[PDB]
Amino acid sequence: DVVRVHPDSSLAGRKGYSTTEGALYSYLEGTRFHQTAVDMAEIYTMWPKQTEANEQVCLYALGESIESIRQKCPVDDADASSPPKTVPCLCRYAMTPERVTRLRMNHVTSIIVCSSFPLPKYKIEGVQKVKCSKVM
Amino acid sequence: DVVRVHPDSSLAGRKGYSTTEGALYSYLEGTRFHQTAVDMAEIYTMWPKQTEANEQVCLYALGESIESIRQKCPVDDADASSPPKTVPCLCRYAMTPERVTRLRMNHVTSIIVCSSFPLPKYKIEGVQKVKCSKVM
Amino acid sequence: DVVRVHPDSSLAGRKGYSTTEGALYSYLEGTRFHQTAVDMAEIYTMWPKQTEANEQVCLYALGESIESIRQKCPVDDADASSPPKTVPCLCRYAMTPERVTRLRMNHVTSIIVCSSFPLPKYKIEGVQKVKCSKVM
Amino acid sequence: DVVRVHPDSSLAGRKGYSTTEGALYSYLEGTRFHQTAVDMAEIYTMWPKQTEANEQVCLYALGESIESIRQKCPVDDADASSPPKTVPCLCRYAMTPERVTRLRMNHVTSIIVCSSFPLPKYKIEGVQKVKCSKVM
Amino acid sequence: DVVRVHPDSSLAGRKGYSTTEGALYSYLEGTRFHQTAVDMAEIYTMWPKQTEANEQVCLYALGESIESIRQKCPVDDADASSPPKTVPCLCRYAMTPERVTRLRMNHVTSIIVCSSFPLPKYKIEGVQKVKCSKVM
Amino acid sequence: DVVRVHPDSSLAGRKGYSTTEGALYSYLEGTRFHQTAVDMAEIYTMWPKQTEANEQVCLYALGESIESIRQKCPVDDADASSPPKTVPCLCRYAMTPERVTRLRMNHVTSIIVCSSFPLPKYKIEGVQKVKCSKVM
Ligand SMILES: [Zn+2]
Ligand SMILES: [Zn+2]
Ligand SMILES: [Zn+2]
Ligand SMILES: [Zn+2]
Ligand SMILES: [Zn+2]
Ligand SMILES: [Zn+2]
Repeated sequence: DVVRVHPDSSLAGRKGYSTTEGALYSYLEGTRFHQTAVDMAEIYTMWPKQTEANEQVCLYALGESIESIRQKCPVDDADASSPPKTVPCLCRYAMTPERVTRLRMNHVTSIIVCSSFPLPKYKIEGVQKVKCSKVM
Repeated sequence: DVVRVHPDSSLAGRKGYSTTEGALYSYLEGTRFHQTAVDMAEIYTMWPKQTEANEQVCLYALGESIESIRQKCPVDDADASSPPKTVPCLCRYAMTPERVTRLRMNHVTSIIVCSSFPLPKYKIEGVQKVKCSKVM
Repeated sequence: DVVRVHPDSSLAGRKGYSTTEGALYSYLEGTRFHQTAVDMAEIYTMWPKQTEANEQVCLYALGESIESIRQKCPVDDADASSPPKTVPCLCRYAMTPERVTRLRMNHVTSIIVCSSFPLPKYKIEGVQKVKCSKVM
Repeated sequence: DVVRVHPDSSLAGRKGYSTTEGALYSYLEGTRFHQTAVDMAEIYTMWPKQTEANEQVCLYALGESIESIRQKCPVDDADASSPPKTVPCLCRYAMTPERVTRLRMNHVTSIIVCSSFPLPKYKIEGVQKVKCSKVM
Repeated sequence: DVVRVHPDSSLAGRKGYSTTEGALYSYLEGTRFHQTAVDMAEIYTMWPKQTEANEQVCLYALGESIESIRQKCPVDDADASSPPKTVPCLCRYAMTPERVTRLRMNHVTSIIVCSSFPLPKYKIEGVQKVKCSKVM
Repeated sequence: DVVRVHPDSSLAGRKGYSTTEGALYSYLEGTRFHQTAVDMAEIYTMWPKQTEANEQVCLYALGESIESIRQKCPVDDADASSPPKTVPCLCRYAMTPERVTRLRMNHVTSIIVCSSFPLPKYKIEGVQKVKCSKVM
C-alpha cells in the first residue's frame, strides 16, 4: 500500500509514496523522518487532547529534546502510539513529521503554524499562528 | 493560483502575481514582505476592530517593534491570523504589506494614509489622513 | 508439517517454512533462532500473564541474559514451555524469535514494539510502543 | 562565431571580436568583463522590466556590490540569465559590460547614461541622462 | 564502440572517444573522471527528479563529500545507477563528469551552470545560472 | 565440451575455454578460480533467493571468509551446489568466479556491481551499483 505524502514532501514521486492517494497515517518507515514520526506519535499519546499535544509537538520542532517531553507528561501511563498524520493539511506549514525533521535540522528559533494544527489560545514562544490556506 | 497585487507593487509583472486578477489576501510567501505581512496579520487578530488595528499597523509602519505591539494587546488570547489584504485600495497610499515594509526600511517619521484605511477619529502622531483617490 | 513464518522472515521460501500457511507455534528446530525461541518459551512460563512476560521478553531482546530472567521469577516452579508464536503479528515489529535473535545479535539499545505485543502500561527503558499496522 | 563589440571597445580588432558584425549578446568569456557581464545578466533576471533593471545596473556601475543587488530583489526566484547586450547602442555612453567594468575600476561617483538605456523617470543619484547620439 | 565526449574534453582526439559521434552516456571507464561519473550517477538515482539531483551534483562540484550526499537522501532505497550524460550540452559550462572532476580538483568556491542543467528556482550558494549558448 | 568464459577472462584463448560458445555454468576445474567458484556455488545454495545470495557473494568478494558466510545461513540444510554462471553478463563488472578471485586477491575495500547482478534494494557497504552496459 502506498503512503500519501504532502505535495511539498521530498518523498513525493518516490516508490511507496504518493500525493493524490495513499495512507494518511504512517510512521514513515524507511526514512529518517521515521524517528521524528514515532516521537511525534508518542507525544500524541502523552497528551490525549490535541491542543496541548500540538503545543508539545511545536516545542519539539523548536529543538527541545523528546526526553524532556516525556518528563513533562503529568502521568506515567504509556499506551501504544498511533501513526501521525502524513498530510495534516495541504499548505506549506503542514506539521508533518518531515517538516518537523527539517525544522529540527535547521535549528529554527521560530516556526509558523497554520490553523489546521490546533494550538492553545495563549501565546507560545517561537510559534506564529496563521490561517491554513487549504485543508485536507 | 495567482496573487493579486497593487499596480504600484514591485511584484507586478512577476510569476505568481498579477494586477487585474488574483487572490486579494495573502501572506506573500516567497517575498520579504511576507514577514511584515504575517506581523500585520497578527496585529489584525490582536485588535478585532479594524480602527485600532489599523492604528497599530500605522504605528508598526512608523518603526515601532512588533514585540511592543504584542505587549500593548489588552488580552493574551492568540487566535490564528488571517492573511492581510494585498490590495486594500488602488491609490498610492495603500497600506499593503509591501508599502509597510518599504516605510519601515526607509524609517520614515511620518506617513500619509488614505481613507480606505480606517483610523481612530483622534490624532495619531506621524500619520496624515487623506481621501482615497480610488478604491477597490 | 510446514511451519508458518513471518513474511519478512529469513526462513521464508525455504523447505519446511511458509508465509501463507503452516504451524503458528514452533521452537524453530534446525535454526539458530531455536535457542532464542526456547528461551522465550521459558519466559512465557515464568510469567503466566502475557503483560510482564512480554516485558521480560523485551528485556531479553535488549541483551539481558536469560539467567537473570530466571533469577527474576518470583517462584521456582518450572513447567513445560509451550512453543512461542512464530507469527504474533504481520507488521515489521513482530516479536518473533527470529526478530529477537536479530536484535540480540545487533546489541540494540532500543527497540520498537507494536501493539500486538501487549506490554505493561508503565514505561520500559529502551522500548517504544507503536500501533500494529496489521495483525494476525 | 565572432562576438560583435562596441567601436570604442578595447576588444575591437582582436581575435573573436568585431565591430561591424558578430553576436550582439555575450557573457564575454575569456575577458575580465565576463564577470561584470554575468553580474549584469543576473540583474536583468532579478528585475524583469528593463527600467528598474537598468536602474540596478546603473547602481552597480556606481560601485554598489552585487550582493546588495541580490538582496534588493523582491522575490527569491532565480532563473537562468540571458547574455547582456554587447552593443546596446553605438554612442560613447553605451552601458556595455566593458564600460561598467571600467566605471567600477575607476570608482566613479557619477555616470552619464544615454537614452538607449531606459531608466526610471525619477532622479537617480549619480546618473545623468543624455540623448543617445546614435543607436543600434 | 566509441564514447562521445565534449569538444572541450581532454578525452577529445583519443582512442575510444570522439566529439562528433559515440555513446552519449558513459561511466568513463579507464579515466579518473570515472569515479566522479559513478558518483554523479549515484546522485541521479538518489534524487529521481532532475532538479534536486542537479542541485546535489552542483553541491558535489563545490567540494561537498559524496558521503554527505548519501546522507541527505530521504530514503535508503538503492537502485542501479544509469551512466551520466557525457555531453549534457555543447557549451563551456557543460556539467560533464570531467568538468565536475576539474572543479573538485580546483576546489572552486563558485561555479557557473548553464540552462541545460536544470536547477531549483531558488538560489543555490556558489552557483550562478546562465543561458546555455548551444545545446545538444 | 568447451566452457564459455567472459571476453575479459584470463582463460580466454585457452584450451577448454571459449568466448563465443561453451558451457555457461562451471566450477572451473583446473584453475584457481575453481575454489572461489565452488564457494560461490555453496553461497547460492545457502540463500535460495538470488538477491541475498548475491549480497553474500558481494561480501565474499570484499574479503569476508566463507566460514562466516556458512555461519550466517539461517538453517543447517546443505544441498548440492549447482555450478555458478561463468558469464553472468558481458560487461567489465561481471561477477564471475574469476573476478571474485581477483578482487579477493587485491583485497579491495569497494567493488562496482552491474545491474545484471541483482542486489538488495538497501545499501551494502563497499558495493556501488551501476547499470550493466551489455547483458547475456
Ligand atoms: Zn495548513
Ligand atoms: Zn486608498
Ligand atoms: Zn504488530
Ligand atoms: Zn547610446
Ligand atoms: Zn550548456
Ligand atoms: Zn553486467
